[PDB]
Parts: sequence; C-alpha cells; structure tokens
Amino acid sequence: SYYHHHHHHLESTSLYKKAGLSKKIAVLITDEFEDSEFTSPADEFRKAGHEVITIEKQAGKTVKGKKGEASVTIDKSIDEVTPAEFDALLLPGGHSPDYLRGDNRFVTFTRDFVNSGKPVFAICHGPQLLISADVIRGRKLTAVKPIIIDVKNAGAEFYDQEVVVDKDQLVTSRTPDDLPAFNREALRLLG
Amino acid sequence: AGLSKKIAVLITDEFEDSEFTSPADEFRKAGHEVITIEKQAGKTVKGKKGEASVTIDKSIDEVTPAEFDALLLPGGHSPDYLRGDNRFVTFTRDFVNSGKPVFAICHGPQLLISADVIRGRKLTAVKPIIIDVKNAGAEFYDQEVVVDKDQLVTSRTPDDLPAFNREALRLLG
Repeated sequence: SYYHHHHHHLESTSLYKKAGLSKKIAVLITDEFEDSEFTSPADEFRKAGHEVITIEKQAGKTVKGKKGEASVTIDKSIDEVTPAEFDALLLPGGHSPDYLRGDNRFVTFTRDFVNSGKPVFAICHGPQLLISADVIRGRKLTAVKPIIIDVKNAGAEFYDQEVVVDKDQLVTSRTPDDLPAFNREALRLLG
Repeated sequence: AGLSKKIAVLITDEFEDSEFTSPADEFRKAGHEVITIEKQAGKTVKGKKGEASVTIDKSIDEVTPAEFDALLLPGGHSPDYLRGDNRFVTFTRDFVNSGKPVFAICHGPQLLISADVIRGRKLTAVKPIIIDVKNAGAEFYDQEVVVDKDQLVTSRTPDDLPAFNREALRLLG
C-alpha cells in the first residue's frame, strides 16, 4: 500500500536525537528498489533508536520504489561518505542493485564495508552488490530465485531459507515475505 | 531475399524497447518471421520505456526450440523475470546446445548464464552483469559485438544495435 512521505531519521521527539549518538545504518539505494525492502527494515531500525542514512549519487534526490508505493529522500552522495562512519549496511532489492552495481563507487563501498567485518543486510536482489564486490566466495547466504545461479557462480554456498546469517555478519533473505526473519537477525546484530 | 527463418523471442514486460523493435524490424525487412514467447499467448507486454507494445504469439508450454531457426533475447528487466522460471531457462539451454544462432543483448545474456552454457565461450554484455558473465566461466570482451563460433551474437547496449543486427542478419543468411 501507498506509504505517505516515509521518513528514516529519528523523530524530533526522540531522546537520542540531541546527543547524536545513535548507531548508523548506511543504505545504498536508488530508483526501483523493492518498496518494503526499505520501509520495513528502516521502520524497525528507527523504532530501535538507530539512524538510517540513504546513500546514492545526489543528496536531496528523491528515489521511488518499484511499486511506486514509497519514495525516499537521499541523505548523502556516495562521494561524501565512508564505510568507516557507519555501523551497518542495508542493501534493499528490486532493480536498485542492478543500477548501482555498474558504478565502481558503490561496489568499492560494499567491498570495503564487508571487509571491515561490520554487519551487512542484503535481501532479494540486494546480494548482487555483494557479488560485484566479490566478497562472498565460501560464505553462506540466500537470495531471490533469478540470481541463485549468480550467487553460486560467485563461489557462495547457497541455502534456501527465509534468512541466512554468515559469521554473525552477513544477513541475507529471499523476498519481502522473509522480512520478519530478515529484520530479526539484522536487529540482533545491531544490539 | 534469402531463406526466411523463424526467430524465437523470449520476452516479457519491461524489456528494453529498442532491443526488441530494432532487431525485429531488421529481421522482418529481411523476410524473417519473428515469434514472441512468454507465459500466455495473446497477452500484451510493454517495454521498459513505455514506447513499444508486444503481443505474445506463443506460450512457452506450446513450443520447442526445434521449430525455430534462431533465438533473440532482448535486455531490460525481461531476462531477470524470465530467468526465474525453469521453462525459459531450459528453452535457452536447449536452444544453445542445438547449435542454432542466438542473439543476446544488454541483459539478455542473463538467460545464457542461467542456462549455464557459456563457460569457455566469448561474449560481451551490459556493464552491471560483467562479473556474473565472468563468474559463469565466459571469456568477456568489451566490444560493440561479439560472435562466438558463428552462433552466439552478443552486444552491450542499444547503441550497439547496428553491429548487433548486422551480425545477427549475417548468421541468418
């Protein structure tokens, strides 16, 4: 369903807002991302007191979900952020990963973030960026049907499960129907 | 006019408009028969840019690679949708193994990856999937058009269409 002006930052009523000490979840996201693959995790993270930083190519830009149900404002350009400043990384699916994996900046960000050991949450097509960063050979994960073959070709050990957690870092799921489990493990690693 | 040949086309919604219409136009001008295949005959699928509309001629369940002379695989998001269904993957695998000409452009090669019939074959593809084509064992080349063993014709983007169509027509003749 349509989600009117979704917001992903701590509300002006948050007690954690002023001190600015919240954990930060980076999100590589562009047009045609799977709507709920952003709004659901984002809403859970926000309710948990974590901040969400959307990253694309132009700060202030508005990107729209594949279903047109959600539109989100981009907080930062990938040129002005570093994997270092974030605690975790979210990679929503839809056609967003396809658009982003053709840009070395996002692939490098994903690679460096993964190599930092920090938690990464990738759902549906999201893993495509992990493939491009080439950091999943020998690691356990799942993904949406059409790319299962690509994940395997990338040397990863595929599992058909609602959620897969590798070394308490990589959290992957298959579809929006796995969101409950996806969010559970993501939150767990953030706590 | 040479011997007319039936060209199968695996296509669904959100395909890259010109990646179907340009080759189709060129193929028809040469007297060839273009046959579109999806899940349900009679359906109308539209291109990613809402410019091209395509009536589906056949259901993947009612056709065999044997009845066609060649296969066209347009890009866009169509291959992503199709490669999630064994029927189209099997059709692609079987078609390639038959030795008949296959023309795949932009994202089109994704169905070839899924069919797992490109290890050791030369080809090109759109930027975002280069790593996937390489992981599949293919020998990647960044050229406007790549023809492997006079069968597999691949191109990167719509701007490569002239070369793409040229080689496809060449193999059809």
